[PDB]
Amino acid sequence: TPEAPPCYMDVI
Amino acid sequence: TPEAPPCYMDVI
Amino acid sequence: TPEAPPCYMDVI
Amino acid sequence: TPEAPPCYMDVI
Amino acid sequence: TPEAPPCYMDVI
Amino acid sequence: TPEAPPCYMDVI
Amino acid sequence: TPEAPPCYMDVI
Amino acid sequence: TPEAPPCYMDVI
Amino acid sequence: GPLPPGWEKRTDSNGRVYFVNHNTRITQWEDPRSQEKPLPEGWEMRFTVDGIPYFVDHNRRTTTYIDPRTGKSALD
Amino acid sequence: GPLPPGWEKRTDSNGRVYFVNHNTRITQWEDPRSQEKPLPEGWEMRFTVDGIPYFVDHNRRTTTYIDPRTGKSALD
Amino acid sequence: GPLPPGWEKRTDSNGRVYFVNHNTRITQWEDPRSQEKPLPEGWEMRFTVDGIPYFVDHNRRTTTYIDPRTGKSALD
Amino acid sequence: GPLPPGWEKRTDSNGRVYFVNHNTRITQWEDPRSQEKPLPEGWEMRFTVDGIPYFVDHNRRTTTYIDPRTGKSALD
Repeated sequence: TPEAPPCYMDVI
Repeated sequence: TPEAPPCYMDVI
Repeated sequence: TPEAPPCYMDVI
Repeated sequence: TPEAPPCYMDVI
Repeated sequence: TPEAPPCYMDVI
Repeated sequence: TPEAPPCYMDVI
Repeated sequence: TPEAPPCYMDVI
Repeated sequence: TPEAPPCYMDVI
Repeated sequence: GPLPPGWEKRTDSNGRVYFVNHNTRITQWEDPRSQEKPLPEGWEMRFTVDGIPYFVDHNRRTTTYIDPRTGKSALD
Repeated sequence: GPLPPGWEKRTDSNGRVYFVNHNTRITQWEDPRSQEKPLPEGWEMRFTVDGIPYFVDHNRRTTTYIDPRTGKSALD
Repeated sequence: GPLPPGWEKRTDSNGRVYFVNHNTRITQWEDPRSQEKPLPEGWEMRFTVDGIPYFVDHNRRTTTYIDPRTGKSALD
Repeated sequence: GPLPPGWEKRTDSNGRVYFVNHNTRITQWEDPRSQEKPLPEGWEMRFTVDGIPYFVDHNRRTTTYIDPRTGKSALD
């Protein structure tokens, strides 16, 4: 994990 | 070609 | 103030 | 004879 | 007319 | 202070 | 019987 | 690692 | 609530209230407890499935819950 | 809630969960979100009229809302 | 010198070294000890008589030695 | 050097100089740049092969370069 947001390569 | 660094969750 | 507690010389 | 330092609120 | 806030050193 | 830089109204 | 937690370097 | 000191179980 | 650590509320000669950050030695008109301001160049805001903001840094190609404008986590 | 900044939950070889603070490079068994521990020598705890804890440092002859054991304010 | 608190050097599957900031949960290719990057909008850099950089914030109309890009003092 | 962030030097009514930490709202007689004081209960100091101090916490059974009295690294 809850501490880390979605990963860059998964969103962009 | 640029490359994103490894995802925090994949790595950690 | 609300940021500072009672002063040392007032309590001791 | 020891002396307390000035109170935060008296000073600030 | 905008006004700058007071200088740290003038104030403090 | 030596902790504070020149004031905004003195430089701009 | 108490146990120390894992060493930072063994773990990380 | 240089960031971590000797481990507890190695020194104690 | 209380001012954040290092901050003081003061009054000037004309009776105007302003705020001082002794960590950076700035002063400012706005209360730091209040709370446009653009994200820095190369950054964007997105929302998780739960509606929580997070920050995309296209410079480094990374993501964080920590708002680069404030240093505060979107989760706090 | 989330772990505080710099902390990680790990699992060891026997499957035991422990916590790592990368700011200090310690590890510990207890979750840092949970949460004896005596105050340091010369300190005492008192309560305001409102029931808020504060900390009396008899060494320096001063007072603070910031718990010297944790660095956290009694007001937060 | 040592990595700053909260940072770790790691190696990926291809053997490439990268850096992790557990305070923000980012990763990045560059060593944080090394170290374009523009100042945020409305800011400028100036130098004191002694050649020390400081930062002018035209948004708030204030000045500081603390670089808003890094949170580090120009005096340290 | 400069005072650490959040600290101010003041003068009292009798002309005595003292120090204020706006992060904790304490005041104290000693300059914070100068810098017993015992380690907290259960801690000991040791030295590496290189003569660098580090701190052994027998409560948690861990070690760190960060002095629990100050929050400063023995490596800085």
